[PDB]
Amino acid sequence: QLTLRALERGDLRFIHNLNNNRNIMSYWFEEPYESFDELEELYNKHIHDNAERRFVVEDAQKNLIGLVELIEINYIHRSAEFQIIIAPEHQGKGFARTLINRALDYSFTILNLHKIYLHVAVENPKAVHLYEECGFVEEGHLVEEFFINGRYQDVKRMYILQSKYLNRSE
Amino acid sequence: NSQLTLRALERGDLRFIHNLNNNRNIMSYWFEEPYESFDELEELYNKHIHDNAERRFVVEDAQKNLIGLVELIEINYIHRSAEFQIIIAPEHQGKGFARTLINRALDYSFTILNLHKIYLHVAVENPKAVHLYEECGFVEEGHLVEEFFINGRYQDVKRMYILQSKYLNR
Amino acid sequence: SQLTLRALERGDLRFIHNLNNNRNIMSYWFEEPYESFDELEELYNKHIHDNAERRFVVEDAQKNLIGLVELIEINYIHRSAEFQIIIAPEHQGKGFARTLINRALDYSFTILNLHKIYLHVAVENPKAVHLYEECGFVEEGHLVEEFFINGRYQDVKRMYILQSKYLN
Amino acid sequence: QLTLRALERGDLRFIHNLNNNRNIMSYWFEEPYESFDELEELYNKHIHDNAERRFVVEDAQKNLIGLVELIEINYIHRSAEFQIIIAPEHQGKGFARTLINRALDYSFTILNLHKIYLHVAVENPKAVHLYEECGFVEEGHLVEEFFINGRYQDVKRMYILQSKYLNRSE
Amino acid sequence: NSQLTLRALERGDLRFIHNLNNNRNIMSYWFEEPYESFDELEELYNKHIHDNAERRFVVEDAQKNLIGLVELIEINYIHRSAEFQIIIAPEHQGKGFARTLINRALDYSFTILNLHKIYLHVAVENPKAVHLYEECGFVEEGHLVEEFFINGRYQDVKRMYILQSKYLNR
Amino acid sequence: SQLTLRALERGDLRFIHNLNNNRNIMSYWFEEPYESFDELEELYNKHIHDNAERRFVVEDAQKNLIGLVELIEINYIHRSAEFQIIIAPEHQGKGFARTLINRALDYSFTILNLHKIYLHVAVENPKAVHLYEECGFVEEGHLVEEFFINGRYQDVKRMYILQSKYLN
Amino acid sequence: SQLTLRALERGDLRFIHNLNNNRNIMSYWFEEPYESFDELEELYNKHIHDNAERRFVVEDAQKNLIGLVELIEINYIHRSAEFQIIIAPEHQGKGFARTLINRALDYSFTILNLHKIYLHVAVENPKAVHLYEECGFVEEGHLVEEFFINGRYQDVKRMYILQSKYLN
Amino acid sequence: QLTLRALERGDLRFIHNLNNNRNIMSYWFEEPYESFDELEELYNKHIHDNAERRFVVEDAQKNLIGLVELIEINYIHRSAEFQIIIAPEHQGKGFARTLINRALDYSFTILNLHKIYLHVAVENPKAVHLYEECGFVEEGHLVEEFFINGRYQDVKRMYILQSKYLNRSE
Amino acid sequence: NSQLTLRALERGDLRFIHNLNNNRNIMSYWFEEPYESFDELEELYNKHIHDNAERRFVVEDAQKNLIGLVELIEINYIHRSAEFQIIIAPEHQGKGFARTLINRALDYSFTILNLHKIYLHVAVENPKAVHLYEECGFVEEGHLVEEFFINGRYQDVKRMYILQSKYLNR
Amino acid sequence: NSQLTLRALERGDLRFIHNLNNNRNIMSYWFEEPYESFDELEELYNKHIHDNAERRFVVEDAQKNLIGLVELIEINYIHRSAEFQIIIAPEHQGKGFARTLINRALDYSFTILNLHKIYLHVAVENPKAVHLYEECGFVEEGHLVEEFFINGRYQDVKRMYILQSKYLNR
Amino acid sequence: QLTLRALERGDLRFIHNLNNNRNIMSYWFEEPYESFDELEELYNKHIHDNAERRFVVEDAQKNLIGLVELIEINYIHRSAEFQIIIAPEHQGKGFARTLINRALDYSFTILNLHKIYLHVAVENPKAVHLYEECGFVEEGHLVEEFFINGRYQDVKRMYILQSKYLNRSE
Amino acid sequence: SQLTLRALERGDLRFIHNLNNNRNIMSYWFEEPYESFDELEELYNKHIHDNAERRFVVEDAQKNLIGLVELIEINYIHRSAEFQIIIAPEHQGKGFARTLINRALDYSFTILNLHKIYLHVAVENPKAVHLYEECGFVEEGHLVEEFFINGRYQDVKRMYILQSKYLN
Repeated sequence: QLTLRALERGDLRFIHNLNNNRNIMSYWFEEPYESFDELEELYNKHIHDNAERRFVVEDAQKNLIGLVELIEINYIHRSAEFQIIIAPEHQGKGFARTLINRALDYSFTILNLHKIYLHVAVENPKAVHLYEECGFVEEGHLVEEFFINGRYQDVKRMYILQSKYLNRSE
Repeated sequence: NSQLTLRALERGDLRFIHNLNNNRNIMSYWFEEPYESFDELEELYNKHIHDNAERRFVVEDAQKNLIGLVELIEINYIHRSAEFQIIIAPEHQGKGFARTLINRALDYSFTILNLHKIYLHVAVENPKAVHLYEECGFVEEGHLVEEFFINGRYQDVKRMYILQSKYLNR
Repeated sequence: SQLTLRALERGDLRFIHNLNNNRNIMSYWFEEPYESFDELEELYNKHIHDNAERRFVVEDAQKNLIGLVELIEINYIHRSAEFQIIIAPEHQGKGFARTLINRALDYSFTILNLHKIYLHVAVENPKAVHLYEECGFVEEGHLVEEFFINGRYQDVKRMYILQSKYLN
Repeated sequence: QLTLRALERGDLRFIHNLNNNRNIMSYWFEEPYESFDELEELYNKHIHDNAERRFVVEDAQKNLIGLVELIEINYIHRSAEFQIIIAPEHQGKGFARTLINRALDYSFTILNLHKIYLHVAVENPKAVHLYEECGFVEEGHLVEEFFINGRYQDVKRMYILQSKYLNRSE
Repeated sequence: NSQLTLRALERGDLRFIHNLNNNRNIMSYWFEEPYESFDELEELYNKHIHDNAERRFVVEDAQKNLIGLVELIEINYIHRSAEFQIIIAPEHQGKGFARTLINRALDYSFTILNLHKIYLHVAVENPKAVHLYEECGFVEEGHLVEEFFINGRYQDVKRMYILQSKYLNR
Repeated sequence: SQLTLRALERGDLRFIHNLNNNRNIMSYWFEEPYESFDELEELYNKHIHDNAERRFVVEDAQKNLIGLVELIEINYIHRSAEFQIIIAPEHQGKGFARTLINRALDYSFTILNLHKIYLHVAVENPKAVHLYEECGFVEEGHLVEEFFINGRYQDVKRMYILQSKYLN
Repeated sequence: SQLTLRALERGDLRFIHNLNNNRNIMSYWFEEPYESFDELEELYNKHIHDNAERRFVVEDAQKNLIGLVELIEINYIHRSAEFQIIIAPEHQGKGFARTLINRALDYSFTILNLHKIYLHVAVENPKAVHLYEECGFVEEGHLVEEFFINGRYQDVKRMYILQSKYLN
Repeated sequence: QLTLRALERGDLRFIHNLNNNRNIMSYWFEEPYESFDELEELYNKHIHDNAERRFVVEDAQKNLIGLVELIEINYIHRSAEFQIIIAPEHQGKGFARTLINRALDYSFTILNLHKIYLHVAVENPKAVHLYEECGFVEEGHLVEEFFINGRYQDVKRMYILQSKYLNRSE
Repeated sequence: NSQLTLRALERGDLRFIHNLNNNRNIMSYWFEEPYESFDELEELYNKHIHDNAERRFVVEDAQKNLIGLVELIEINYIHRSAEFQIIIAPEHQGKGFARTLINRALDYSFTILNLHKIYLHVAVENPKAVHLYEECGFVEEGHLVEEFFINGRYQDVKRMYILQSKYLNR
Repeated sequence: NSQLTLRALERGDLRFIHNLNNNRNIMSYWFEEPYESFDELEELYNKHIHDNAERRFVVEDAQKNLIGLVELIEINYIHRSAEFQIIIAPEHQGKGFARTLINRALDYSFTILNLHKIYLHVAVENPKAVHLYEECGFVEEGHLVEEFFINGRYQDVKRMYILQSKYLNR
Repeated sequence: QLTLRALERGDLRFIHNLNNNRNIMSYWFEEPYESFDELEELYNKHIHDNAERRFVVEDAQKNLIGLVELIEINYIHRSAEFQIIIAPEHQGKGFARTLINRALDYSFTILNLHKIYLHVAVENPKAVHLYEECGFVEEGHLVEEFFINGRYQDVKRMYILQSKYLNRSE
Repeated sequence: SQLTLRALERGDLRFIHNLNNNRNIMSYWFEEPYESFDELEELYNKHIHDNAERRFVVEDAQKNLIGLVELIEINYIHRSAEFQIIIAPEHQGKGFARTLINRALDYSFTILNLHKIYLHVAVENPKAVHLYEECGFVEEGHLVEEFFINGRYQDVKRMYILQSKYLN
């Protein structure tokens, strides 16, 4: 029912709505302020940037569900950072797992990447637990890495390798 | 009330800004000349899209009525300071929104941008405003003599400041 | 009262264009009465950010465009500017000139903080001269054969008023 | 009833029609071929060119009657070339004289020019005669100056001075 | 018939040209590849707006139906020569317009542009066309061997010419 | 017959976009199935005048977009080009592939005057290989672990046909 | 005689720069005495083709740079221009001013075909005023508190001469 | 013996030396890091910027002594910020006073400014005292305004008016 | 003599041109203002590098001494006409080079550019020059009244012409 | 020793950087590919002149010998963090400069830029370096698994950090 | 002893000398006028133009002997125009034949062209004869194709095919 | 040992130019031997930041330029690149080819982390083919009439080696 597709210009109002939402951006450690012009101009600037892939998640009705991105793609080290957002209106519906899996499938069976990592707030243990269930393993506990909502917070860095993903049921 | 919200300034809000920027009574509070063509306004908006040294906000109520403006300018990333300025449109002055909005600006400055100090300038001839700022935590650090030419004469302004530690400590 | 001075905007350019191509009106400003809309618009674009001028349009209560007021050659050091005004032909004789000259001086002296405002007026327009004298302007020059207008060289008066005089 | 006004972008379809008419352009010794793009691009290029003035002739109904141009305006020598066209549909109505006079009035009472000259085909003696009646005097008979409709033709160069025009009835 | 007219190519005629330019049967007469996107067509039209070395015409009948094309290219202003090429759209071939249109091109070339020589190339394998050109005054000056690759093989073309003096002398 | 090959146009880009983001279809061309419309359009603009390629779309009698045919890496000296084709999923199995491969060869050999046309096809797609052999192509290479596709390196056949063979 | 007026050139800009940063000299032109060489040079580049001005340098017999003469705000319709001159401090008092003012008028009236030349001179410089009167200029204005100079507003005379008067 | 002159391109190596000196830049609350390219490119960018005047101080030998700048020149309010530096090699020679006076003379008798202000570290009381002796008066004590050498410091804002300066001995 | 040669103007010849262009006595013969900075000269040279409507020549003797200039301007490729203008430097006037150089210009115009008509303008007040042009084949076709303002008054000029057929026929 | 100094990278230092950047043994410490043409180096230097997110330093001794490099990168002005990286040229390794230089970088970061956190990455296979960083105050916060491909295999790195409060507190 | 090599920027003074020589350019039907700037600017413009190859001929001493060009290279028709020049100082030394052969060898064994053609003045029968001896055959006699030295002249078009060249001694 | 591979620099372009215009040398790369220095330099400028290639020059102990090694068409997903090499004519036969091919593979496999390196070699150059086989390359294609060289179409071998094989 859910599909990942490349981000398009017609999706920018949806992204704009998410990029200005303080609750949502706190999951990405980003400042929740971005005019449509800043957004669109940065989109235009990165059209041909091969170090990133930005996806939009749609359901059968073509409703915009969320965002999935692979960024800082390095083609010597074969690594990238994965990040995801599910719009407020669609959270708690169980979609996260399916989407994490789609992103790993893209990273490992299409982009031929070796390693995917992410960052998650230590204070968000249920997100940590979900990522662990999806195969990610903690490789770091970054101390006071990000200033979020009035104080410095710690985050976990978690990763998964291509060989582990491609072969786990073998 | 608490159904007031701060959000990033957008191009669709420029007619509202143009109307405030050409109002002699409103612009005197910012020590600015009340003349700005829409083209100057807009071209300056375009120029500063990616300028990280400022954050411009519009204030709306629950019905999406534009209430006023809030700006954090001269943001300095070594000294961690910025100047705060605010305008409440004529039709909304005196309703009790000022303190809420000052508090939202401080919240943004101190819990999101992680700044150390916020300062403002206010006419000595507006002692009710000086008073309100004091009750909101600001303290006079300067009485600038004949700093600005406004409505036919040189006027004095108070410079007032509040620190992050004071704001977050209660 | 209900006459208002406001910044010139792009939507007012058709009205400016009509005045700029009117020979009778441009004669008061010593200017050639020919200007395509493209020339007008392109110059307007060129000067959006030019701090040396302020162009205003005058509107009444019904938003009808009344005329035009401009402060040009604004000088940063000497604190002087030239003033010029046009009242659309249909709105003349209604006594608006005096109110508008006064608004321009108020803007110059209470907002831009200028020291001196001067203007040029044809010697052959003694009613305008008399009107400027009533508003506080004084002759400081009689410029001989300064401009070629309708076939001959003509004289103009230069007149001025200072901030100290106006603010009292 | 007739008026001269500056040429405008909205008049270009009318001009285009004249610039592609072989009968009409033969009076200006011009090739009757010009795409709308060439026309418009040259118009854009000369917007600020002070060496020319191009006028359109309208009647009370705002119908486009003809064209009048002053070109090669030289501000040391104080001279310019005058040329005129009356659309086919409006020829023989007696308008030519009034328009020649308006052009001289513009040249001599507005632009302060000293001399206006023109060129007319020797084989167009009725045009020569009209110009003479309007005060122009022959100062040259240019031999095989222009190739027109299959052969080289001679043209008269005719002129009038500012002093003669301004003072003739004095 | 004589109600056919030649006029400058305009942007609004480009869909008609695109249709001829992508027709294998039509483009073989000009020894050109029958592939041209509308964007290539149009961008090349834009590039050559001010190119004085060519004149492109469209042919219309009294009802404004587009009949074909006539081009004078490689116009050389020292040697006074140009190449003539023509296309009559499929639906209008065989109606007797060809001779009229050839004559109009020659008229333009010789009575307006004042050229000395017009030449063309025509497939040796189209002897009826060679014949028609001869009756219109053209004379063979070359038989170019395996000059063009067309429909799978190298073909020969005749080069034919006519001079201004011959055309204007009767 | 009523299938036609014609130059790719701007109005056909939504159809190309749909194929370019389809994983199943791009797998046949060894290409990543991700391309925003802006990237597609901007590249199209970039290559308008690039003589080294010819991109065609295939249409039926009703103007329905059938697929895509491309001749790329056209070389000026060696007179070679790579051929590639896609038939939209709904139009496959209708036997159009053979007609279209033939149109592409006709264009390459009777119009562009090329000497050699080659293509790449997955070794794991022996029906496509068989189809190319029937149209006159012959294997000249078996490229080992040439492309990473759906999680592993795969082999492809390189196949070619010459102008002399086709024109007889 | 052996004083010559010629077009300002790039190689003369160091000499102009020295005058432009001299407070005593720029006081005669009512101008701020601060101008980096880059500002000077960039403005010079900007105005290469500006027909509204003519800038000349004055040289003696030995090619020594004597001063500067300029005709500015040249108007196409009214046939007027403002004249201004500077004589380097070491070359003043040698009686060159009169010869040079005359060369400037000759250029204005016998070459540019202008109708009127005007200038501004400080009221507090009555020797310059007297010198201009001797060369045919006449006062047409006494401009009140026109320029801020060395700490206070000062008055200047506007003076003019016409082509008809000079050519007789 | 000392002279103020406009900053020139040939003075930039001297300025570069000062802009990278930690002791010197601490007096201006600036970060002591600036490549020659950043310096020169910013110089090029501000050549025509009328909101500043930058002077170099030379002695009779044309040795580079120091820097004096008037910045943030506002032409409605008629104010500017004054700042000065004396190269390490020339400090304690008594030059400061003469230069402060030259800068005020420029500001008040040439630029026609109404007010000149400055900032000085509270922890630099001997500089404060010098400025007071030269006529400046404290109008502010800015609390933790600048992060300097490991901590936030307070600075005095001090000013002098045109009327006081022009008339003091009258 | 016949060891004089005409060649294309080059950048290395610009100091020589600048010297003629700033000479009042030399420029009066071309009815041009004698003021041109080297930068205007050179930038105009740069602008017209590819301008096919003119041909500028310098004249040298056997020792490479620069003798003067010859220009063919306003070259029109339909009408086949151009204006000829010449300058012989002061030190070389009166030596008998003028006729040779006029003849070389005509040769270039008629045997190389294939023009039909060459014309020039010459001051009525220089009858010796008018005479020389007549002996070189030119014939008066116009006496332009008060055409140019030169040295304080409006002057008349003769317009003279010669045709290709006349020049090549002997 | 303490006669080592840190200063901004300049264009004249680029040959020195090019030599380090093309050294396989040196670049392995930064997990970077050891290939960079001088033109790539320089054009990237030009591009980042005004990039406030980095500070690049060269290290010199008293005689002006270039010792190595120190960089503070990914400077984030909300989170107050940056990555520290260092290179000591081959000829100077093992002399005891490393600790001094680490201390200078920390001093710059914490007493000038006012940052909150400095982190680095170091090869797990270089335990002597890990040890030295620990003695300089850094603490491991991550052990990144197969993070970088270096010399034929995927290697692990430690991520280590130090906070401003810890550094300034003694 | 002779070699063909690509034209280089250092060869342009040699080419300039030839392009301004009337005797030499008459062999190419070109106007003998070209400033160094026009030459160099056109060279810069065509650096990447694949439709031409321009060669310079050098001997063992690296003396510049002549020019050989292949132009209008068409890659569908596989044809090009060949043209050659031997400097005056090196004519009549027998080099022409060797160079014609080198050019054919390049065209047929390197560029893989099908046909090479040229143009030669009918009035230059010894050049015609040389080309015939080198294998070229007349395919056209173009009537009054070029205006050269005062009149229209005829030229031969001559060609040779790849198959004939590659196989003649087989 | 003392042969070294390093990034191509601007100062090495005269040496590249000499090889690029040598017919005998460019024949090994199937390239037209004509390239002005301006074309070479302008392309070099164009590709400064192109991540899809790495061009190296080979130097000996005395800094003498030995030859050239290039890795081109580097692909980000498939982890493949084409390898090509030239040894200056005076330095051939000294046995340097083997050492250099090995350096290129080391760079490709231990630094760029590529999976596959392939090359093309003329079938009519069996000594080069034998040399590549000795260095671990294996034929995966015999491309028929792929390139037009010295007057006729010629065949080339495509050969490859994988990272797993080289790293063992």
